[PDB]
Amino acid sequence: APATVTEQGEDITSKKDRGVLKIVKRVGNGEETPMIGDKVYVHYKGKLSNGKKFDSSHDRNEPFVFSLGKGQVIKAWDIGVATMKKGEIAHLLIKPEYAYGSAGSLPKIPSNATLFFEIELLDFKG
Ligand SMILES: COc1ccc(CC[C@H]2OC(=O)[C@@H]3CCCCN3C(=O)[C@@H](C3CCCCC3)c3cc(OC)c(c(OC)c3)OCCOc3cccc2c3)cc1OC
Repeated sequence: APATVTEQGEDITSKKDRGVLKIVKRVGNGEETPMIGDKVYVHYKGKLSNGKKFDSSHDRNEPFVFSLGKGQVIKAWDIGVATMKKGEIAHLLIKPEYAYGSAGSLPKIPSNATLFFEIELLDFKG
């Protein structure tokens, strides 16, 4: 799955340095995508592509909530979720420069960590 994005994934970085690659796995409704400051509701699965940690919001039987484009998540999420429609599910492969960089985030993330996410956008509100 990490390797499929590497092949077919769209580069959605401004720089166009392939730091955030994205495939749509399920198409959402309408055309509308969230705006900066929108409250965003998602389920996700994430892992360290070359690593031994796996996290899912489904574990905690409730959606992950955050405010879009306000630094509250890694760069990739602010860039990635911004491009998603209500009910869309997308896959993201993310180089470390758009995640936790060379520092990582001991304990859960190491240095130079490449991240993969499956994200489902449930809802967003202004
Ligand atoms: C510039 O450096 C940073 C940029 C952003 C952040 C905020 C971390 C943020 O988490 C995330 O952005 C992403 C996507 C949003 C949900 C969870 N996230 C994760 O990366 C997970 C990882 C993803 C798979 C590997 C192991 C768990 C992930 C899950 C985690 O457990 C729920 C987790 C975590 O902490 C680093 C990452 O630790 C608990 C914190 O939960 C939150 C809550 C709000 C936002 C996030 C996590 C910290 C930074 O430095 C440390």
